Amino acid sequence: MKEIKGILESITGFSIPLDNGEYALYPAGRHLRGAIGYIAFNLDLPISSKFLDFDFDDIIFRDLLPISKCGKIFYPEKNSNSLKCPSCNEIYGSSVLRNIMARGLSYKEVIEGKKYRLSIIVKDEKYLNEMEAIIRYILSYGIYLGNKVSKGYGKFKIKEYSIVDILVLLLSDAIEKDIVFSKKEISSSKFEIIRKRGKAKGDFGEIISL
RNA sequence: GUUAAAACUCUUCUCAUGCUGGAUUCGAAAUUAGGUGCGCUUCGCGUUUAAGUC
Repeated sequence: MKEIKGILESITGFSIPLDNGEYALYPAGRHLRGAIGYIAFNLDLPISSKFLDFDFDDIIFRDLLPISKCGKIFYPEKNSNSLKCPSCNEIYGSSVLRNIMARGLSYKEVIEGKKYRLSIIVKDEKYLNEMEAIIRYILSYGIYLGNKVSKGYGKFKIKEYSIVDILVLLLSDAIEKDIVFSKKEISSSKFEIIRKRGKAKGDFGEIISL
């Protein structure tokens, strides 16, 4: 199940609403899966159909946790959204969230130029082959995660990526917190905000050991 | 195949008001309207009257 680990760089700042006034310091892998499925359907590819069901564990999309300055990745706090990396502290917190208003449009947004980790593990090898093609599309062109994406909010650019085979605390929340998503298909324009109750972090279902 | 898309941080408002390139310094220092040229040329103070007289 060789994987691909890369460094996402925010050329433009992002914003992602977690509802009830909540916002995220880092983008979730659900957005990476959504954008990758959109450009796979733009490529008119087989992987698009694999993405089209919104239920395909063939490739596991991990969350785009921020790569720390000296630490590897910021680890979640118990019963909190604060992110702390092991090497030093670098508490991402709510500092990157800044309130903004746009001709009456009030909302919040994240500082660009902070690094983000990426890891997509493709079990099937043919899935890996289409993964390296759509990952070359992520490498040369850009990846877009968040809301007001078409305005440009959420531009992401790969710097350092290696296709490395991948060899407990839940790094990402696993389906009680409500990680809400939607399958907004191009043909099936039905928008389904599914509020999956699940265990939060600090304790794309994935876990990270010590 | 992102709680997504769907929304231009937009409209109004002149770097403007005061302050003179002004002050000081003479176009004068040197040079003679000088050099050449005869107021010359033509025209006789002539004409008239006895030193008479007793």
